Amino acid sequence: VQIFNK
Amino acid sequence: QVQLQQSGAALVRPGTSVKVSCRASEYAFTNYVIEWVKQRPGQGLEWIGVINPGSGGTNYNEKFKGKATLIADKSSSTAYMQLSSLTSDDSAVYFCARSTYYSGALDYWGQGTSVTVSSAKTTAPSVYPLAPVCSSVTLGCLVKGYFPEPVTLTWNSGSLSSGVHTFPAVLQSDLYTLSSSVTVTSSTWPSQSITCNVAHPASSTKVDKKIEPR
Amino acid sequence: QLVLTQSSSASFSLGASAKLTCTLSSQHSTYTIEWYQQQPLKPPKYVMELKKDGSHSTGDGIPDRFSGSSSGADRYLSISNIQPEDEAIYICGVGDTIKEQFVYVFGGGTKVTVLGQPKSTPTLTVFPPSSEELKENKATLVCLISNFSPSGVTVAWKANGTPITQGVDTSNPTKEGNKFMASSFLHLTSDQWRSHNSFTCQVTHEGDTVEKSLSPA
Ligand SMILES: [Cl-]
Ligand SMILES: [Cl-]
Ligand SMILES: [Cl-]
Ligand SMILES: [N+]
Ligand SMILES: [N+]
Repeated sequence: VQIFNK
Repeated sequence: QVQLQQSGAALVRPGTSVKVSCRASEYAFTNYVIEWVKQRPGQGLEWIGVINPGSGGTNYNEKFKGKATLIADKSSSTAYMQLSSLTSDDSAVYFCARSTYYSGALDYWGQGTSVTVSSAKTTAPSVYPLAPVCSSVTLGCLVKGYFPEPVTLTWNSGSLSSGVHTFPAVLQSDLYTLSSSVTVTSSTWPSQSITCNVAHPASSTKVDKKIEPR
Repeated sequence: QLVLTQSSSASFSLGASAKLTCTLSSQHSTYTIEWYQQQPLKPPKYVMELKKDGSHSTGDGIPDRFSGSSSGADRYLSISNIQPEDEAIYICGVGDTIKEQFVYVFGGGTKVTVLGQPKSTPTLTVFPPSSEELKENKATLVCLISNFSPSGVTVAWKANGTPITQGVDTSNPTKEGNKFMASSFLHLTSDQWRSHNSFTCQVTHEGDTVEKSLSPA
């Protein structure tokens, strides 16, 4: 899965 | 209204460090992340890193660990990037851009900060007035031998804006040369003082050259 | 790891349909990418978010001619009427969090050249050395080149019919509106300047040649 966690 | 205002052009000597600044306007700084990108030499972009302004959380491109240092200060809504031990490779346009904490989109970008890395002699331009050559007349301005970029050229300090064309600078042996032209009516000049104004921030100089008839 | 792949250059007859390819590393075939538009001395522009279902979500300022589709590991930017203004570098971006670390990766960019466009031929503005510069026994001749498209030019200088290579500095084109501008300077001594009957700025653009000359008299 793609994760955007900033 | 959403605006990212970046610091001005900076001349960094090799082996030194530079601080570039990105100030946010018309949005809540802590609600978004600030990301930094380098303009590649021929075409393309190179991601440097991101700062989470509320947490101080930084991620970097592997290549910029130990080179870049991202900081953000909630008070003044401003983000800063420090680049260290700079070489000519670090000479480039660096951009700040805004993104959500949930998506990859860099939706609003800054104007860019142009960094020049060189040991070259800071030199203030020599400005020459160019009279018409041989109802209307094209006057000109020569800006010879200046380092670094940028300069700012206006005519009558921005008062004479109509019919101005300021052409790209040439580079030769760490000295830049540039010219500008302006077409005015026979009734404006030589009856009125027309000046080519050249401000060079790195030399703290400003020269106003009156174009004078032959 | 996460790698976006594009061809460097693509050309499209003005008015035709353009389809640009940004292929994703096979391990990440389901990822959501962004399109960006890079034009000269301007900050990069956000174009769209493009998901795997072909769903697109274009940014402010973007015309309908811009569309988006997906075909597996291939993300596509479609421009229906390729206009002169669409001429730009198109770059795709992708984000992922490996471990707890956020990365963003750009592709190499696709420089799009719109073909079949009608040309604009340069007009020339030449300046002799100032009296002031001549007093230092130096003479800069100035050639200002306006209103050309495409960008590509070659500048030469002549001293009475004979080429001169030394002291010639020529700029790169830059964009002013829909066309381009450039500059060439010829660096002489005040003697060389006074000792010839003419000097000539010669610009060559798309098969055409433009020349404006100066005399010390
Ligand atoms: Cl610093
Ligand atoms: Cl005159
Ligand atoms: Cl392509
Ligand atoms: N004016
Ligand atoms: N200045």
